[PDB]
Amino acid sequence: WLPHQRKVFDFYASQGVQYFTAFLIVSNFIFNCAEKEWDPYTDQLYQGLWRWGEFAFNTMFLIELLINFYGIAFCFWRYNWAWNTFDLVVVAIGTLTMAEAIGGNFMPPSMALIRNLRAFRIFRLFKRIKSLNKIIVSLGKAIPGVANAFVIMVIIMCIYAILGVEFYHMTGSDGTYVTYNDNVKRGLCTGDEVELGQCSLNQTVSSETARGYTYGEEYYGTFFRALYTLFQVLTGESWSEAVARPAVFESHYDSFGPVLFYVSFIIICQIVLINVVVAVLLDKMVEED
Amino acid sequence: WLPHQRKVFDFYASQGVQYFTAFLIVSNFIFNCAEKEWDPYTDQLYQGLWRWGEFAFNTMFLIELLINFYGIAFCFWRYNWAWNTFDLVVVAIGTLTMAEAIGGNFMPPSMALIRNLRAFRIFRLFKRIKSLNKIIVSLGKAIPGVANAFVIMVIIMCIYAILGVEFYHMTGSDGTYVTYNDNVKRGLCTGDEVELGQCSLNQTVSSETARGYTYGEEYYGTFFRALYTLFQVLTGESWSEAVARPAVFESHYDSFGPVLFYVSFIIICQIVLINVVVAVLLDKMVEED
Amino acid sequence: WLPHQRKVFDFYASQGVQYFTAFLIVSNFIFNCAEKEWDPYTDQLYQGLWRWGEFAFNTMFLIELLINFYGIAFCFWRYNWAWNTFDLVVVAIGTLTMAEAIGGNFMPPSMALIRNLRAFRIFRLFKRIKSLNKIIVSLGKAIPGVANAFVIMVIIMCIYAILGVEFYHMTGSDGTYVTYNDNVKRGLCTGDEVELGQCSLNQTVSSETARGYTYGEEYYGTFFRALYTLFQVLTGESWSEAVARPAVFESHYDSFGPVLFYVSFIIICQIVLINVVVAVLLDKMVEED
Amino acid sequence: WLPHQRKVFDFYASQGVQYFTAFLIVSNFIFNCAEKEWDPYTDQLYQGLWRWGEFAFNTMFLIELLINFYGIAFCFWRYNWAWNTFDLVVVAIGTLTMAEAIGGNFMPPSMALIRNLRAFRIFRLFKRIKSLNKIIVSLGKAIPGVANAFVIMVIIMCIYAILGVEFYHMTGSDGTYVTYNDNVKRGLCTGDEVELGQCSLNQTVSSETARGYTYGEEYYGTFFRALYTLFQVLTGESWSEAVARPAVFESHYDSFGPVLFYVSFIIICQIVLINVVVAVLLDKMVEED
Amino acid sequence: IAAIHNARRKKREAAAAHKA
Ligand SMILES: CC(C)CCC[C@@H](C)[C@H]1CC[C@H]2[C@@H]3CC=C4C[C@@H](O)CC[C@]4(C)[C@H]3CC[C@]12C
Ligand SMILES: CC(C)CCC[C@@H](C)[C@H]1CC[C@H]2[C@@H]3CC=C4C[C@@H](O)CC[C@]4(C)[C@H]3CC[C@]12C
Ligand SMILES: CC(C)CCC[C@@H](C)[C@H]1CC[C@H]2[C@@H]3CC=C4C[C@@H](O)CC[C@]4(C)[C@H]3CC[C@]12C
Ligand SMILES: CC(C)CCC[C@@H](C)[C@H]1CC[C@H]2[C@@H]3CC=C4C[C@@H](O)CC[C@]4(C)[C@H]3CC[C@]12C
Ligand SMILES: CC(C)CCC[C@@H](C)[C@H]1CC[C@H]2[C@@H]3CC=C4C[C@@H](O)CC[C@]4(C)[C@H]3CC[C@]12C
Ligand SMILES: CC(C)CCC[C@@H](C)[C@H]1CC[C@H]2[C@@H]3CC=C4C[C@@H](O)CC[C@]4(C)[C@H]3CC[C@]12C
Ligand SMILES: CC(C)CCC[C@@H](C)[C@H]1CC[C@H]2[C@@H]3CC=C4C[C@@H](O)CC[C@]4(C)[C@H]3CC[C@]12C
Ligand SMILES: CC(C)CCC[C@@H](C)[C@H]1CC[C@H]2[C@@H]3CC=C4C[C@@H](O)CC[C@]4(C)[C@H]3CC[C@]12C
Ligand SMILES: CC(C)CCC[C@@H](C)[C@H]1CC[C@H]2[C@@H]3CC=C4C[C@@H](O)CC[C@]4(C)[C@H]3CC[C@]12C
Ligand SMILES: CC(C)CCC[C@@H](C)[C@H]1CC[C@H]2[C@@H]3CC=C4C[C@@H](O)CC[C@]4(C)[C@H]3CC[C@]12C
Ligand SMILES: CC(C)CCC[C@@H](C)[C@H]1CC[C@H]2[C@@H]3CC=C4C[C@@H](O)CC[C@]4(C)[C@H]3CC[C@]12C
Ligand SMILES: CC(C)CCC[C@@H](C)[C@H]1CC[C@H]2[C@@H]3CC=C4C[C@@H](O)CC[C@]4(C)[C@H]3CC[C@]12C
Ligand SMILES: [Ca+2]
Ligand SMILES: [Ca+2]
Ligand SMILES: [Ca+2]
Ligand SMILES: [Ca+2]
Repeated sequence: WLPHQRKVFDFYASQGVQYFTAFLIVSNFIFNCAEKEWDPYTDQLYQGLWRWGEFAFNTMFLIELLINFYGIAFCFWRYNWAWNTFDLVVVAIGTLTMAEAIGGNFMPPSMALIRNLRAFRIFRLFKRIKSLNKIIVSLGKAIPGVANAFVIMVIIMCIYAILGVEFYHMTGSDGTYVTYNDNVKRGLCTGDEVELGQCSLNQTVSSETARGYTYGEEYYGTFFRALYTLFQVLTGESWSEAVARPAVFESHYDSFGPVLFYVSFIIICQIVLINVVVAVLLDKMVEED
Repeated sequence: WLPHQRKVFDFYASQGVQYFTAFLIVSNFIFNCAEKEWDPYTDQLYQGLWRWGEFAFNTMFLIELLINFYGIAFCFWRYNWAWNTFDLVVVAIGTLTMAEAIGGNFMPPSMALIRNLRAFRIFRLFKRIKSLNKIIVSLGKAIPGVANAFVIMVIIMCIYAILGVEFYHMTGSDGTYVTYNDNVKRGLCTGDEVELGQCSLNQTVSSETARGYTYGEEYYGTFFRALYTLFQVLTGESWSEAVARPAVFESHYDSFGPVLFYVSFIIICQIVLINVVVAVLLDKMVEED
Repeated sequence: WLPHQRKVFDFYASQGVQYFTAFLIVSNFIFNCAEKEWDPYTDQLYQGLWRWGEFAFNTMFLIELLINFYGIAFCFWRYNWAWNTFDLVVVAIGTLTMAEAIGGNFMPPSMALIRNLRAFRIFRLFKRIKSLNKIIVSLGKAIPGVANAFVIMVIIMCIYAILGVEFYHMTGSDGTYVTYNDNVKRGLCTGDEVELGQCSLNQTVSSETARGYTYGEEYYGTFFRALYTLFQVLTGESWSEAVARPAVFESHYDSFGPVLFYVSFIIICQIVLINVVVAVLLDKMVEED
Repeated sequence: WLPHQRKVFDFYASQGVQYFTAFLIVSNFIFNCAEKEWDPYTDQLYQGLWRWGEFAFNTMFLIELLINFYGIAFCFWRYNWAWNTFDLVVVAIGTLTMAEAIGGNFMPPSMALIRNLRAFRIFRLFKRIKSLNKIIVSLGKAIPGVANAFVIMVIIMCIYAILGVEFYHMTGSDGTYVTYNDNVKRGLCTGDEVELGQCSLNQTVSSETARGYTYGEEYYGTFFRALYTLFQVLTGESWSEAVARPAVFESHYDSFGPVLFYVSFIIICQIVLINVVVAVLLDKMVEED
Repeated sequence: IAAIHNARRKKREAAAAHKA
């Protein structure tokens, strides 16, 4: 043990020091939010502001990490390992940021997603405040219970994605599909004008989506496309008007096929499995309570 | 009992053998998912790959089904009947698949939906893993409790579908419908320019849907169309912008009719009845717990 | 008491007779569903089929209503009043239907919504089957508990509808509205080309809805329009893309107004209040259990 | 204490007087709802009706506020402070309204949102009726428990908004973006016609939204835009067709980026965090029960 | 409803523990 280590240690564990560090964490988070609010452009207007505020915050985080690490004897293996390596990683990337700010492009342009890690320093606040800590610990001790029902959900979604690629991956591939009227039986026309060529019992509808694809390719073109589509349907997002109904009405008389596909999925994956998953989640949380 | 049957039996019931069979099940499922991901086309690029991997997996499933049956004297009536006939059906269709791969189109082109049953071999994993087994058994012993509230839900949806076909099956049949302004009272025009012919208090709106139909034919044209539409409304999908609002504003002054139709249905079915159905489901599961 | 009334009474209360009446109820319901499925047209193809099946079902319902009443001395005040007057009303409208089928237009064309009451005969099945009876009785004894939270919900929705008519009833009344770019600061243009007249920092967007209106007239034009719109938002339907976002981005810099309107409404009403209403509903049901 | 104050006090606390005040509150609320229903225009057809009904209601509220205060010696500090200052504020704005109705534009046109406070007089009914009082008190004593999970939710949404502004604030800035086909491998074309210039493996899709912006600018142009967008996604509103899918398919091969962005956000925030927030809310309410 | 179902269940075991 270093000579003057004990007092630096229990001083870093002071309520006032931890509250000041929380103030610094929150103000850094707000500085980043404010950078995105008032200078999200590529040609920033106040670039030095964000650059040097970043420098100052990273400096203070480095300094009080060293004050932290003095207390654990730079070991940080024995005391509070997980949070300490999280702090070490975030301040290592912050010192990398100071190096980028000072002395050249030592980081390649392929690793900017590590420069985006500043937003996650706010997770250190969940260590300072005992309420957020109690909630995230409950979440973490509940996730393993979710695991089983989640994997059942994923297996069923994967079955449906396989079937969806098999059935619908070529729906509307021409860019158009045909739908069928009952114009005669609905009085909107006579059989004579249908046989004459004045009206028709079918309509050619375009299959192109808003993203430039035809309906089958965009939703069920591949397995991961179909899996994404089934996640969207699981939520209930535009599952009928954009996904289900084109397939349902593309089938002249076999409409029970797509109808039963989507209805069974919704009934199984969305009315039953989501509610079981969330029920297990909340049960494990409330006996974490 | 056959001579060397006891040891084959308790060997097939080995934890290691069942885990190896689970590995085979999962890897076959992943092989099918990967086929749909990397070769969903009709003109497949690697057709022999999928064909012969299918052959190999079906061979191993046949072999260890025979190892399964040798331990129960090939009877499979007495021990574990349900799973055994599920395995028998899936490997029978797999041997049918081997026959299609080897020696001709002995299956007619009408029965390809039996060739799609490979995706459901993954359900055998729910027998190997006790957690998924514990969840699907709870689901199955809860469904009969859902039954009553489900049939009440279906009866109410069927009443609403009858009424919807009666009321709305001809809405917008001309392809267009008329809506009504308050342009004069809203200051956007004077009564003089309305009487003159410069502006108007009604607008002709097209009733055609994205599938080529008109509103009524497409949402309430028949009873099963209306039932599908009410399932979609029961899930909340575009129930106002595509379904409810055209009927609501097609009524000049009788707007309370469609408004009350949809509001009463949403309230009763969607809020009350869906939440009672899911509550019964989860109650039976948690006392399955 | 009539002479042979006791035995007719306990014979109508026979399990077999009530099951046969339930079969008749269900088959009449299915006959109506099938009429809407296979002959929803105005010019029906098999009109005599539905007409005479209606006649036959109404006849049998009349007959076994008379058998019902002979056992209670035709009083139906003392024994099982509510169900008996429901049966009396439905068979009175059915005899009215027989009269329409036989001898003229004694009903005016204003009262066809009473001719639509046939769909509701299936509610008599909820008397025959004890499970559906147990569920609907629980629903009915739970609704009065919902009452309070429901009226709070309605008051808050009405406040929001008043405010919505005040704020947004004239949004986009010109048929178009203006939105504002950051094209210069986003590098998409220079200040020089903005001042020159080559590009612009504002765009004119059309405000017309799919129903021919403009945004404000159609969503908040009157109080009941705004109340309907807020019921749609409560469900969560297209509340941003069709409703919230036009108002949010029509405000050049005052976007917090509409944003806070919709965010506060969604939070309070949807999340908090809907979940409290459904929680009270299900609590009263489960202690009805 | 004033001489005849005791009897005025316990007379204002009479059940009949409080029920008459509740009748007045409800009828004023209905008068405002009816004003918005039958005269929402700027040029009101019946302005004197609303003006003088407002005058009369404000007069009666002033009068029985004075009757309220005479019983507490005009102090209203000691007895029932919160409700009394709410009444004082609402009747102060009502007397301000009487002054606007009588004698000139003493209020500047910047403070009309205080003239809109009449809708909130109905909250005084929650004091008269013990059931609504019991529900709003439960809500209020439950909100502080929601606080923690709510701030965790907000922190995570803010992280996602920062990342969304970083990634997607410039998506489709040209007004268009490019998507990519598999037309050759899907048999819809040959490689020869792709190399010839007859068909193509990419499509240029317009990026402009209904509100006139391009996709990146509207949804993630700034931090508060991105935060609003993530609230909309948190509710499930059009999160795929308008938000997620353009970003997902704008990425040629990096589609896992946006897919994982939206899928992780939906899972974490929507499912887990919304259900934990509502679970805490309802738990605190039911032990408020 | 899963949030609702657990809130109800929460009271059910609380009443069960009160009697037990
Ligand atoms: C509490 C702190 C740490 C968090 C952020 C607060 C301060 C430092 C940030 C937040 C908002 C920022 C301002 C937002 C935009 C403007 C207006 C512009 O014309 C000049 C820069 C200026 C004035 C910024 C200065 C720095 C700023 C004031
Ligand atoms: C029940 C809950 C957990 C829903 C689970 C759905 C998850 C597992 C599914 C839904 C959509 C899927 C994604 C769809 C698309 C892609 C892009 C692909 O290049 C890699 C995989 C990836 C990223 C998938 C991973 C798995 C995925 C995220
Ligand atoms: C439990 C509920 C969902 C039952 C509805 C699904 C099943 C049972 C119903 C719904 C629609 C029905 C199908 C309608 C159309 C056809 C095609 C026809 O050539 C033979 C009958 C057949 C194949 C029916 C089989 C049974 C069917 C598929
Ligand atoms: C674990 C196993 C059983 C499941 C699937 C893994 C293997 C066998 C599958 C999954 C992905 C498949 C690959 C996916 C696509 C390619 C790239 C292509 O240029 C040649 C074929 C090849 C290389 C496939 C070979 C077989 C493959 C590697
Ligand atoms: C819990 C709720 C959703 C149950 C009600 C949904 C079920 C029962 C309804 C909703 C939509 C309905 C389907 C609508 C369309 C068709 C096509 C028709 O040719 C056969 C029946 C079939 C397949 C219907 C069967 C019953 C059906 C699936
Ligand atoms: C959810 C419920 C409580 C909303 C209100 C439903 C009922 C009570 C209200 C809503 C709108 C009202 C209708 C509005 C329009 C008409 C047509 C008019 O010629 C007679 C009154 C009549 C027929 C009203 C009857 C009562 C009514 C139908
Ligand atoms: C009492 C219950 C079973 C009624 C439902 C079954 C019977 C009575 C109903 C339901 C379906 C109906 C059929 C549906 C449509 C057709 C096909 C048409 O070309 C002639 C009439 C015919 C054949 C109908 C006859 C009556 C019918 C068979
Ligand atoms: C779950 C609860 C809180 C939702 C309550 C919403 C109800 C009370 C609201 C939402 C929409 C409203 C309707 C909107 C439009 C009309 C048409 C009008 O001519 C008569 C009233 C009527 C029919 C309203 C009655 C009340 C109404 C049905
Ligand atoms: C949880 C949600 C509903 C509550 C959000 C509260 C926030 C967003 C509200 C509360 C008070 C509001 C502020 C009060 C009014 C102004 C002044 C105005 O000139 C600019 C916006 C600004 C500064 C508002 C921004 C949004 C705001 C800060
Ligand atoms: C119970 C009271 C206090 C609440 C509102 C009821 C009365 C006072 C309100 C509600 C509806 C209002 C009416 C609605 C619209 C009309 C029709 C118009 O041609 C003349 C004014 C008149 C007739 C209004 C008179 C005042 C009115 C009758
Ligand atoms: C259920 C909880 C977690 C949802 C919280 C979402 C809240 C906090 C977010 C979502 C959208 C956000 C708003 C988006 C836009 C604006 C306009 C801006 O000029 C002031 C802030 C304001 C008004 C934001 C305040 C905070 C806000 C309301
Ligand atoms: C929790 C799980 C199930 C969600 C899905 C996570 C997986 C699918 C995600 C996370 C990281 C992603 C991989 C990371 C590396 C790359 C980049 C590039 O070389 C091709 C895509 C690929 C290979 C990604 C595919 C999808 C991926 C593997
Ligand atoms: Ca295409
Ligand atoms: Ca048509
Ligand atoms: Ca208009
Ligand atoms: Ca733009």
